Amino acid sequence: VSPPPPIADEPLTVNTGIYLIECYSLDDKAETFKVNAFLSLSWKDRRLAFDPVRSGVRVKTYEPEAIWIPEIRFVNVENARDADVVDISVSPDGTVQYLERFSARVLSPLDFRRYPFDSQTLHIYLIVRSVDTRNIVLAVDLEKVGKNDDVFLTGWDIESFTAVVKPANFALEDRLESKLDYQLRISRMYFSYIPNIILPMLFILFISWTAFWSTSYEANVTLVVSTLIAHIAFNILVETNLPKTPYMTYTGAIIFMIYLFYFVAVIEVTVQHYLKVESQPARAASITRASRIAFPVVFLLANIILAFLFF
Amino acid sequence: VSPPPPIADEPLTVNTGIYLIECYSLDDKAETFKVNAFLSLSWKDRRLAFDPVRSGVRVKTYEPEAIWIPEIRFVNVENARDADVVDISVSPDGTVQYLERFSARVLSPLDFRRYPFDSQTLHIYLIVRSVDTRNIVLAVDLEKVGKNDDVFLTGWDIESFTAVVKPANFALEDRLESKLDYQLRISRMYFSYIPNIILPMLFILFISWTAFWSTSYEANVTLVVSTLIAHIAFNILVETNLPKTPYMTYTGAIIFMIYLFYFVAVIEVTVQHYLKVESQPARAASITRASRIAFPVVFLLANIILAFLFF
Amino acid sequence: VSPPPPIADEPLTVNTGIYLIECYSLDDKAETFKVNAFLSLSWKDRRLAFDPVRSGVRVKTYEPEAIWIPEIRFVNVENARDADVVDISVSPDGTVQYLERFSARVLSPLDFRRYPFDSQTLHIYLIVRSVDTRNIVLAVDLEKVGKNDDVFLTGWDIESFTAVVKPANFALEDRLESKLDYQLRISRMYFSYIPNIILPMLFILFISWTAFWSTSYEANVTLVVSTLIAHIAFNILVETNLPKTPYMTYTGAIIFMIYLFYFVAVIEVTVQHYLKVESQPARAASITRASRIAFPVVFLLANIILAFLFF
Amino acid sequence: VSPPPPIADEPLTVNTGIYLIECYSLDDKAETFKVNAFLSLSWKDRRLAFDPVRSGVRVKTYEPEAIWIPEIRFVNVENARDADVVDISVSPDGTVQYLERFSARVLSPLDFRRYPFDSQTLHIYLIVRSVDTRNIVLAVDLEKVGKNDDVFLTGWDIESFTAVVKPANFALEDRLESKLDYQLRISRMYFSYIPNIILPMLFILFISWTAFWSTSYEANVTLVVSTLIAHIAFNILVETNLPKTPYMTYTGAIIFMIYLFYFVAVIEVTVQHYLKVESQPARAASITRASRIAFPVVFLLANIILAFLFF
Amino acid sequence: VSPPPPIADEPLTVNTGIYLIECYSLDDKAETFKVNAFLSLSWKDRRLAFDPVRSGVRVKTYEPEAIWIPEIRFVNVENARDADVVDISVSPDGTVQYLERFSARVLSPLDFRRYPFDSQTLHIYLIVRSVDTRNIVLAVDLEKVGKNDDVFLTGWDIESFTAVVKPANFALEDRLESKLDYQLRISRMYFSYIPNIILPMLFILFISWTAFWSTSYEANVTLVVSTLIAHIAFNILVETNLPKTPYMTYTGAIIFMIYLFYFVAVIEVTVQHYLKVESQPARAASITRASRIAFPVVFLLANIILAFLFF
Ligand SMILES: [Cl-]
Ligand SMILES: [Cl-]
Ligand SMILES: [Cl-]
Ligand SMILES: [Cl-]
Ligand SMILES: [Cl-]
Repeated sequence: VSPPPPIADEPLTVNTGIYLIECYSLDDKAETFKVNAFLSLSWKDRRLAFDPVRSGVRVKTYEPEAIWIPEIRFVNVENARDADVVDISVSPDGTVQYLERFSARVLSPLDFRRYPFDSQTLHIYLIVRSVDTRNIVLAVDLEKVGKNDDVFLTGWDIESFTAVVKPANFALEDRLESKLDYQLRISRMYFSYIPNIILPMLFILFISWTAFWSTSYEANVTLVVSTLIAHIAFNILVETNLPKTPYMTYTGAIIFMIYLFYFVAVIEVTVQHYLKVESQPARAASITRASRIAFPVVFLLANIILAFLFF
Repeated sequence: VSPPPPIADEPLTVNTGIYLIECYSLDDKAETFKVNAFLSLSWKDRRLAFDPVRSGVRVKTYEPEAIWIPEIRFVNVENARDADVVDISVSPDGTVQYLERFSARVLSPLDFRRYPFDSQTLHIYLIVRSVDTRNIVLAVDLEKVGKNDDVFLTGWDIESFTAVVKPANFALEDRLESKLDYQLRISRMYFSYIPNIILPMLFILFISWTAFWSTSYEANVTLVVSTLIAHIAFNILVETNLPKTPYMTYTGAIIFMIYLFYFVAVIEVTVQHYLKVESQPARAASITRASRIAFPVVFLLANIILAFLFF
Repeated sequence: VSPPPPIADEPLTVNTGIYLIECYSLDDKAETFKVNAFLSLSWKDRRLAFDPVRSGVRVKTYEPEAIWIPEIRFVNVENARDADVVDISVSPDGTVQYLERFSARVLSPLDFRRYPFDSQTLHIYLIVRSVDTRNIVLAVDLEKVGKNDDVFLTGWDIESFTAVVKPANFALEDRLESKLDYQLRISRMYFSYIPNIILPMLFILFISWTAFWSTSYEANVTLVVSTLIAHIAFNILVETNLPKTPYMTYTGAIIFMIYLFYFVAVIEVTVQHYLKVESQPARAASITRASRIAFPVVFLLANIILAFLFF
Repeated sequence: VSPPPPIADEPLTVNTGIYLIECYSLDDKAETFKVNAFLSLSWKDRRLAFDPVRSGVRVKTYEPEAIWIPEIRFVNVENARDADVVDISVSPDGTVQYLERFSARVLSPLDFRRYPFDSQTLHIYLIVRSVDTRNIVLAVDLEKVGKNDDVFLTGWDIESFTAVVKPANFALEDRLESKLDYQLRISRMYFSYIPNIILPMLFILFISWTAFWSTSYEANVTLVVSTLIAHIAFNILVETNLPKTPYMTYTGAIIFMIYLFYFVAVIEVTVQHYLKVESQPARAASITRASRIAFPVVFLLANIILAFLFF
Repeated sequence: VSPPPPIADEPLTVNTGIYLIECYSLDDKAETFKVNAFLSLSWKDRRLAFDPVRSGVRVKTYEPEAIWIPEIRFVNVENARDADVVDISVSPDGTVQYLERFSARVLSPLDFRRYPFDSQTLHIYLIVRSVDTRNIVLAVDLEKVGKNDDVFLTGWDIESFTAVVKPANFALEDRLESKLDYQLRISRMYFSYIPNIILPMLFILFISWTAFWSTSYEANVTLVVSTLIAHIAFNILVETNLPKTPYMTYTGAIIFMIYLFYFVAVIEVTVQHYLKVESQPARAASITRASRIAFPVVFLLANIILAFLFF
C-alpha cells in the first residue's frame, strides 16, 4: 500500500472534480452551509497497468483497501466528511478513476455589510499532504466539475460553481501541501424586503412627523414617544430577518438613522412647546412649519448618502 | 462481489418500492421532513440460482456481505440513510428479494405563497449508478408501494403516496444514472386559523376605526397609535405560526395591508384635526363621517381582491 | 442460523415484555418522548435443548451470534433503538430467555384539546416480520411488563403502563406481521396554572372594566386600549407554557373569548361617549351602569358554557 | 468468558469508584447534566491468579476481550455511556483493577421551589445484574471516589461528591440487581439576582405607587396601567433567567403577588376617583393618604410571610 | 504491542504539537468552542530502529495497528475527539513521527465581567496516563505548534496560540499523569457596539429628561413612564447581543444604572408636581431647573466611576 513511484523526478497530479448534488442548510449566523456532492479523483499508478488482451478485460474495478488512494481532505469542514466510495476503475495504462459521494458542513465566511443586496462566494478547499517518498499536487478536471439544476438555496440565487484551476501549493509542518479553491457564488433574492421590513418601518416613522401639524404638547409627546415604542416593537418583530453582525450593515445603518430621527423629532416637539410657553410663539410656529419640509428632505438626503456609501 | 452478467444487451431492472411506516418532523423553515420506511428491491442474479431438490430448501436467505446488491442511493437526503436490512431472499431462479428499513431527512422544496391554504408535494428521489461492466435501470413494483394509515403530520392532511413509474435515466460524469420520483402529497389543515390569527387582528384594527366617531385629537392619537402597538405586539405573538419566507405569502399580504390601514387612519385623524383647527370644521366632519363607511368597505374590497389574486 | 422448525403447523410465539427504566424528554410540539427500557423476549428453540445431567448445568448462556434470535422492531420510533444485549439464557427444554436494554425516541400523537387538564396514552408498537420458512406471532408475558417507581415526567402524573395482550397480526408486502400495543398513561399535573396563567390575565381584563365607573373618554380609551396591550404582552409571556396546535384547545378558547371582551368593552366606551356627545346622557349612563353587571355575568356564563363544552 | 466461581456460597463484590473529571452542561429545563468521568471497578477472579516468580512480572495487563468483566450500567442515563477502557491490571492473587473514562447525559430531577436559593442533589445510579450461575453486589471504594477541583457549574457552587456506601439490592424481572447512589451536591450562586431581577421590578412597582400623591385620574390611570405594561415587558426580559416549572416557586410567588398589588392599586385609583366624583372628597383623600403607608407596609409583611413560608 | 523499554530509569517524552486548522463555533453561554486541528506526537521506540543501508530506505511508514502508540487524551473535551491518522513515519534511529487530524468541542471557562471589552484564554489540556511497566511525560515541540491565518472567530480577534512548555505531572488514581496547557487568546472586536446598543439606549433615556423643561404632570408621566417601556422593549431587542451571566458585567451595570435614573426621574416629576400642588411653586421650579444640569452631570460621573471600577 505504498504510493506510485515516479517515472522521473516529477510530482503526482490528482485530477479533482466536485459535482454538487444537493446544496442546502446555509446558517448565516454560524457562516456554514451543508453540501451533498460527488468527488472525483484521477491519477496514474503504473503498478496497476495491464495488457487488456491477457486480462481479457477493458477496465478492472478495485476496492479502496486493494489499491493505493491519495489522502484527500477538506480544509474548512466542521468534522470529517461523510464519504462513501461509488466506484474505483483502472484503465489498461494504470489510470485510476475514483468516485465518492460525500456530505460535509463547510465553513465559508459571509459578508453582510451590503444586506439584503449582498452576494457571497462560498469556499470548498481541497488539500492533499505530500508523503515522505513522493510529492503530490492537485489538478482540476473541468469536465468533472458542475452542479445539479435542482440545487436550491431559498432566498438566494445560485449563480456559478467554478474552481481556481491553479493550486496554492505551500509548506506546512515540514511537508508540501497542495490546496484547491472551489467557489460557489450566491446572490441574495429578498423579494418581500421592502414590504416586510422597510415600508411598515417608514409608516411608524411618518406617523411621528404628524407632530409638526400639531400644537398639543400632550398629543405630540404621545405621537413621538408612542411611535418610538412601535418602532422598537417592530424591530423585535423583524429581529429574525436581520443580520446579527459585530460590524455595521446597510440595513443596520438605515435603522440606526431612524432612531436618530426619533430623537431629533422629540427635541423639536420639546423646543416648539418651550418657545410657545416662553411667550415666543412666532419662533415656535416657524420651527414646526420648517420641520414639515426639513425632516422629510434631510431623511431622503441622508438615505441617498447611505446608499452611495454602501454601494 | 461483481454485478450479474446480461443474457443479452439489456440492462438490469431493480424493482423498487417504498412503504412509509412513520412520516414525521416537517421543518417548514429548512424545507425538510424526516421519514421512517421500508425499501424493497428485486433483481435477477442467475449466479445465485439453485435446484431446490438438492438444496432441500425453497428459498435461501443471505447476508448482504455474501451476495451482490445494487448501490441504491437517495438524491435529496441530508446525510446517508440509516438503513438496516430486514431480509434477503433468493428463489431457485436467482431472483433476489431485498428488504431494508431506513430513516432519512429528505429535502423537498416548499411553497407557502398560499398559506394557510397551501398544499405540498414532497419528493423522495431514488438513484442507481450504472457500472463499467453493465448498465442498471430502476422499475416500480406498485405492489411494494404504499403508506401506513397511522402516518400523521399534525396540522396537515396526508393525501397520497404515489410514484412516477417511468425512471428518468440520464448521463452523469460519463455514466448512466436511473432516477425515480416518489411523491408525498400533503394539504394544510390549519383549523384554529381564523380565531388564533385573523379574528384578534381584526378586533385590534376595528378598535382603531372608532376614531371616526370621536373628535378628541388626543383620544384619536391614543386610539390609532395604541392599537398600532397592539397590532405589532400581536404579530410578535403569532410570529411562531407564520411563514418566514423571502417572497410574499397570502397571510403576509393581508398583514401588510393592515399596516397600511393604520397609516391611512393616522392621516385621516391628522387631517380632521387640521381642518377643525384651520376653522374648516364642516370639511373635517365630512371626512370623519365618510371614513366611517370608506375604511370598512375599502378594507373588504382590497381583501376580496387579495384572495382572488392568490387563489 | 435458521429459525426453529415447527412441531406441527403452528406459529412461533415470542413472549415479549417491556420494563420502563427511565422515561423522559416529552416534546409536546414534536409529539415525541424518549424512553430508556428493558426488552425481554422468550421463545422455544428445541434445537438448543439439553439433558442437564450430562451437561452438568441448569442453564446454558449464549452469545447473540451463536444462536437464532427473532428480528423484533418498533413501529413508531424515530431512528433504530440503541439496544445492548444484557443476557441470553437457555433452560434444558430449549426455552431461550433474551434480555436487552434499549433507548428510543418514540412518536405517539398528543391531544391538547382539554389543556391543562388533558391526559395522554403514549404508544410503543412492537412488530416482528414472519420469515419464508415459518410464521411468527408476539405474546405478552405480563410478569415481564412494568415500570420503575422513580420514572418521572415533570408536570405529569404517570398513571399506568399496560399492554393490549392480543396482537394485531396483519399482511404486509406479502408477509405476516405481528404488532403489539404498549400503552403509557400520563395525566397532566399543572399546579401553578391558575396563578401563572389565569389570575394575572383576569386582573388585566378586570382593570379594563373599571371604564364602567368612569366618564372620561380619554381615561376610558387609555383603560381599555392599554390593558389590551397588557393582555397581548402577557400572552407573549405565557407563550412558552401554551399549546402550539392547529386545532382549538380549552385554554385557547378562554384566551380568544378574552380578546372578544376587549372588543365589546371598546364598543361600550365608544357608545357611552357618542350618546354623551349626542346629548342623550341618560342612555349613556344607563349602558355604563348595565355593563357593570353585564360584562362580569356574561363572562361567567360564557366561561361556564366553555368548560361544559370541553368537559 | 464465564464469571468467576465462588469459593463458597458468597456473592461477588465489585469495588466501584467514580472520579468526576469535568462536570458541565446542566439543563435546568430537561433536568439533565452531562458528566465526563473515570469509573474504577475491582473484583477477584482467581482463574487469573499467578506466581510472580515464574511469570517474572508483578502485574499482568489485559484486553477487555481476553478476561471476564461485569456488566455495569447506569440507571438514569439518556443513552449508553461513551466509555473507553484506560487500563485493566491483574495482581498475583487474581484481583482485577479496571478503569474506564466515560461521558454520559445523566437525568436527575431538580427542585426549584426555593429558587434562586435552591440547592440540588444530582444522582448517578450504578447497577449490575446478577447472572444465572452467580449473584453480584456492588461495593464503594471511597479511595477511588472524588472530583477534580477545576470541575465547574457556572452560577452554582459544587459542594460535595459522596456515595451511599450501602447498595440497594432488589429483585427485577426474576434476577438480583445491585444499585449504588452517587450524589453530587450543588448549591445555587445567583449573584446578580437582586439587580438583574428584583430591583428593576421593585422600581416599576414603586413608580405605580406615586398615584397616591396624585389626584389626576388621567395621570393615575397612566401611572398604574403603564407601569403594569412595564412590569409585563420586564418579565418577558427576565423570562430567560426564570424557572419554567409546573409548581409554584419562591421567585414565582413574589412575581404573582406583584401582579396582585397592581390590581389592588387600580381599585384604589378607581375608588378615589369615584368618591371624588360622587362628592365624597374627604373619603377619597383619606384612602389615597392611607394607601401611602398601607401599600408599602402590606407589601413588606406579605413578602416577610412569603420568605418564611418558603424558608 | 508493549511500550518501549527504557535505556535507564528515565520516562518517555512524547513531543506534542497542535496546529489549529479551523477554529469556530464559540458558545458564549455553554463556554465551549469547537476546534478542527493537527496533533503531532513524537517519541523514540528503539525496537523500530533500522540500518538505512540494508533496508534501502530513509524512512519507513507504518499503520497504527503495526506499531506501539501512546494513549493521548484531552481533559476538557465534551466527548472523544474525532481523530483520523494522517501519517506515521519512523526514522532509522526509531524516532516515531505521528500525525492525526482531529476535531473536538473544547470546554474552557469564559469571563464576561468586562463585556464588550473582555478578552479570553481558551484552554486545550493534553494528558497521557503512565502505564504499569513505564512512566510517560509530555514535551512541547514549538516547531509543530501554530495556527492557520484563515482561522476566524467572527466578532473576535485571534491574538495568540501558545503552550506552557512545562507539563503539570501529578498523581491520579495511583498513576502518574502528564498534563499540557495549550492557550488560545482571543480579544473581543464588537464594532457596532455603541450604535447597536449604547446610542439608542441613551436617546430613549434623554427623551425622559425633557420632563425638566415641562410642567404638565400628565405630559411628564407620559415622558418618564413611556420612555421606561421603550427602555425595557429596547433591552428585549438587544437581549441577543448581551451576556447571560450569574454575575454582574460592565454593560450590565450601565443598564442597571439606567433603570435607576428612570426611578429617580419619576421621583422628581412626582415631587415637582406635589410642591406645585401644595402651593410651593418656587421650590418646584427650583428642582426642575436643577435636575436639568443635575441628571446629565450625575449620569456622566456615575458612568466615569463605573468604567474606572471595571477597568
Ligand atoms: Cl475532511
Ligand atoms: Cl442515501
Ligand atoms: Cl427499531
Ligand atoms: Cl449505561
Ligand atoms: Cl479525548
